Amino acid sequence: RPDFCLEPPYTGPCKARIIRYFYNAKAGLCQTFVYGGCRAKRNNFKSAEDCMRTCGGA
Amino acid sequence: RPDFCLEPPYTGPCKARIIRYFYNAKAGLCQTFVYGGCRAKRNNFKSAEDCMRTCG
Amino acid sequence: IVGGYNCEENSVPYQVSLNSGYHFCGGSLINEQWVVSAGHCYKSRIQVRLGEHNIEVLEGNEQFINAAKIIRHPQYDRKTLNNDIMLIKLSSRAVINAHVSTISLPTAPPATGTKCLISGWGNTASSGADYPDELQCLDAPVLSQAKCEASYPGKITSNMFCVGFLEGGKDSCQGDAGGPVVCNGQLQGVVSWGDGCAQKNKPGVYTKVYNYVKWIKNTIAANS
Amino acid sequence: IVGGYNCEENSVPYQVSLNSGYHFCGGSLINEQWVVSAGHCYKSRIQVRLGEHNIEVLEGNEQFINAAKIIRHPQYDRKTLNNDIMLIKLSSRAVINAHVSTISLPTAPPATGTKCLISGWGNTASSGADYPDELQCLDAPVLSQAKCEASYPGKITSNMFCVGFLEGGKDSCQGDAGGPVVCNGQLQGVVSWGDGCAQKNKPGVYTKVYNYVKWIKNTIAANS
Ligand SMILES: [Ca+2]
Ligand SMILES: [Ca+2]
Repeated sequence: RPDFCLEPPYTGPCKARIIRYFYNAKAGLCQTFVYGGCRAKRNNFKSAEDCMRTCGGA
Repeated sequence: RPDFCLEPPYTGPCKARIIRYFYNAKAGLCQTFVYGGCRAKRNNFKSAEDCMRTCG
Repeated sequence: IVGGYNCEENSVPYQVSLNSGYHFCGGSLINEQWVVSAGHCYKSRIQVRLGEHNIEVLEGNEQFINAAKIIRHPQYDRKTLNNDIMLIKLSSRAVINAHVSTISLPTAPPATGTKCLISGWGNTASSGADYPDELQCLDAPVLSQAKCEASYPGKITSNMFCVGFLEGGKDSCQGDAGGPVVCNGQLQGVVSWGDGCAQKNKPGVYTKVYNYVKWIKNTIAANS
Repeated sequence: IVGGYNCEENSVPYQVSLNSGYHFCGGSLINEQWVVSAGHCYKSRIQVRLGEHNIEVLEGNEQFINAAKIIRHPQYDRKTLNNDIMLIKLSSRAVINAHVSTISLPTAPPATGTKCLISGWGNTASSGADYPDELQCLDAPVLSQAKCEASYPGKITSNMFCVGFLEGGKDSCQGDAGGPVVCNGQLQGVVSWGDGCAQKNKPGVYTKVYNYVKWIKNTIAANS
């Protein structure tokens, strides 16, 4: 898995409430978080499937 | 026994619930009350024993 | 909205919720068939929900209208956040009534010290999560350019302005973006960004709607 | 808490009970190893009880952790009650779960009119005594500095603020000291003092945690 998978999720400075997924490495799963709409980091997925394929070995 | 000992018990303005003793009117006995943690008056004891002594 | 109050005591009929299976941004009804929102709220399909107070309960005044066209400002910058504005054309005209009606475009720029009404379904907490079912409202003043710049050195473009309190405590927050800042019956701002929410010396930053009136009118005319 | 309500179970997971043989004060968990309370709650030995709802019976989610270090603010004044704050370092790290978790430090000072949640096991009667087994909650607004000063002439320092109602009826009370005043999801206050409880023109006075953020972070770093 990419090292960016191990970074905490990043909401950013924009003020949307967009539900995105991030990989929680210890939990071995993709979890939801609030993304503000700009300046996304890479541990930020539009679906659980995208997240698991990229960071969960799917 | 000292005079302050007829004085009633004073909780004060602070908001702890600290159980203290005060020597009792004509009961000849120390009783518990809620002390708030600051600005104690003198009829306010940390044990029944030093209440009895200071005020018996 | 952090530090505000339930809008049930107010009339906010121009507020819309943008929905993609859940509420993700606000917007403002400016014409029977057009909504203004933020460019960072762009999604390729959006359902606009009008007439809402409680976004979790059908209350009987809702109109749910899908977008026909979604037009982010062509010079939107995803790093600097310049030109953070978008237009949504509704697939059908909103029915205008006490619960759903338009807000006037501004005829002059934001004025320092003017009290404005900011509203939305965003987070009501500055730490953690406290998202409301019911629309929230905040009365806050336009701040001077000097204060806006001191708060965010080098990051404020000519299309941005600050509204709020340098002492923090009350601000717009995640979930509010795209929604209205109304000053004296005119739409002056679109909720945009900030350094967190309600932090000392970090008031919210808002898109200056007045800088876009010709773009809005031209876009509506070209897509009618 | 006078005029409050039974807190929902697990809704205040940062609330702790300080115990010296019995519950005598509250506190707030701010880190896995650190609790904030009031300086007048100082005792040389304190057992921190976390995950409590009913303080009289074991319900299965409790953690009892002895204080390892108890650090009262060095400028605490036992007569004026200025700097009424203390940090407790736990002898082991609290286990963070659904019942026990931390509250964020404030990123702005208290803002007038904002909504706060005050909680504790203190007296529920404004006169006489009615002490509860179950944790009590109270919704109350931050009051202006002018109202606080008017309620306590010459006694309110910049490190204090008032929350509550000039009309009385609802307030914190004995047994609540040290516990949390949470506004916008952050720890704005520590329950401190007042003239009685829930009395007219005598809202409770609270330690202004925002003024102690640097002291808290420095003290934690110095004792890690
Ligand atoms: Ca509804
Ligand atoms: Ca218990």
